[PDB]
Order: sequence, then C-alpha cells, then structure tokens
Amino acid sequence: GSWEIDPKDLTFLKELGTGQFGVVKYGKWRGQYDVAIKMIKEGSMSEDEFIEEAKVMMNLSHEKLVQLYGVCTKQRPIFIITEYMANGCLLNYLREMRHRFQTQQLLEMCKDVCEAMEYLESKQFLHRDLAARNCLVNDQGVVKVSDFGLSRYVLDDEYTSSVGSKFPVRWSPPEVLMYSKFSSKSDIWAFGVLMWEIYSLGKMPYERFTNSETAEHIAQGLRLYRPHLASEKVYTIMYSCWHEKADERPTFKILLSNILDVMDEES
Ligand SMILES: CC(C)(C)c1ccc(C(=O)NCc2ccc(-c3ncnc4[nH]ccc34)cc2)cc1
Repeated sequence: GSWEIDPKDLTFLKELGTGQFGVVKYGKWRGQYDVAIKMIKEGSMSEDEFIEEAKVMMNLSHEKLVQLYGVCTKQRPIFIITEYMANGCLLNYLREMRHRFQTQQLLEMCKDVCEAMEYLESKQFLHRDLAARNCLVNDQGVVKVSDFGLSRYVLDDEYTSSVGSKFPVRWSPPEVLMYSKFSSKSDIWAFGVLMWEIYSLGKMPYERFTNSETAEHIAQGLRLYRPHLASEKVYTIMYSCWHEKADERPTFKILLSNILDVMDEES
C-alpha cells in the first residue's frame, strides 16, 4: 500500500524524545533522507483505527504541516514516519532565551501555524490538541503543526477525560470543559492560547493556577492577559479567539488576514 514504508529502509540514529505513544527517534530513509520515527508502545494506541485514518492523513499536505510520510504496520510495535524538524518542539524553542526573538519573528511563528490551521479547516479536519508542545521548528526557523488528529487514537483515559490529569484544560474553551463539545471553534480557542504561549516565550498559561482552578476561572469569564511582548493589535487577535460564544470566534481564514494585516502595520 502507498501508505506503507518498509522498515528495512530505515536507519535509526538518535533518540528525539518520548510522547503519548512512546519513544521517537531520528533516522535516515534509504540511507539519505532525514525522518522522525515514532515507535508506538504496545497498548497506547487504537492501532487499527489509526491505520485506516493514516490514509486520510497521508493526503494532508501543506508546507506548514509536519508531513506524514508513511507507516510501518506489518510488525509490532508499529512505526509512524514523519518529517524531521531539526530544532525540535516549539515550546522548548521558545524557552531558549538565547534566541532573543524579535517580535516580528514571533508574529511569523503565529502566521506559520495559522496557515497550517487554515488548511486543516478547509479540509474540515480538527487538530484537537493544538499547543506549542505540538508544533515543531525546522532548521530555517519555520514552525509547523504536528500530530494533528492523533488524539482520537489515544487509549489513555487520563488524557481523554476532561477531568483527566493529562487533558489539555489550559487550551480548552468553556464548552469543551463543560460539555465535551469539540468543533472548529475549539481549535480556534487553542490557537489563541498558542499565540499567547509564543508571545510569552513558552510560559505555562494560567501559570499560578491548577487545572481545576483554570477551568473554574475560565467559566467565570477570566482570560489570559497581554504578554509583555505583544502589541495591542496582536493581543486583540489572540483575545478574539476566546469569546465565550463559540459562534462569535473567528475562522482561521479571518485570523490569517488579521495576522497579515498586523505584520504590514508593525514591519
Ligand atoms: C496527544 C497527542 C496530541 C495525540 C500526541 C502528542 C505528541 C506525541 C508525540 O509523539 N510526541 C513526542 C515527539 C513528537 C515529535 C518529535 C519530533 N518529530 C520530528 N522532528 C523532531 N525533531 C526533534 C523532535 C522531533 C519528537 C517527539 C504523540 C501524540
């Protein structure tokens, strides 16, 4: 099958990290091309369902989405083969103060993500866990969105339950926390939090609160406030993502227009 990579074509070279599905390694495909290789730990994934969806994800192709190259499914553990991103996860990248980012670079990271999410929205495809930890950075400083949709195949109830200890409370709108109502507009809410992460250089949202306290405050209408590095116009964009009413939040196409307008006005 066109989605199937022969694992004998992989050369494993370095460890990259560990996530919800286990260890991820850096390697080469056919001795030449850089790849990341997720080694799916036994019992962590609804594997048959993922394999069917892998066909759909294969045809999601955008310059700002981390590309799915294929899967290795004829052995266990199965492998997911993706685009390699030399500079790793966006969250850690933001927290490296040596970069001494200009605010123009921060806005370009937001635009990179927003372009990927506009593409996903045009395909009616939800990320479901958009956040700085699920964005990666390549050798040119381009940010790309990673592991989109994969939350549907996580078997860990601590991650999937809204009261679960691993659930992304701090990236979730009130209707998700209250009713598990997921939609394009919960992706929009999370994108606003991601913009805040970027302009806060990777601070934890609601950093002095627990998850339980965050959920209560968000329901009462509390919001994140303006990062020091965000202009008023940039703050207006991220804040528009957090309307209590989901139908009042923008689309990613509107967010992209707004971000491009601010790039013109500030640079
Ligand atoms: C819950 C959810 C959203 C479904 C989910 C979230 C994360 C993971 C995951 O696998 N996280 C670990 C991880 C991911 C990517 C890379 C990586 N990929 C490419 N190039 C790279 N360069 C440096 C690192 C690196 C490394 C490690 C799985 C699932």
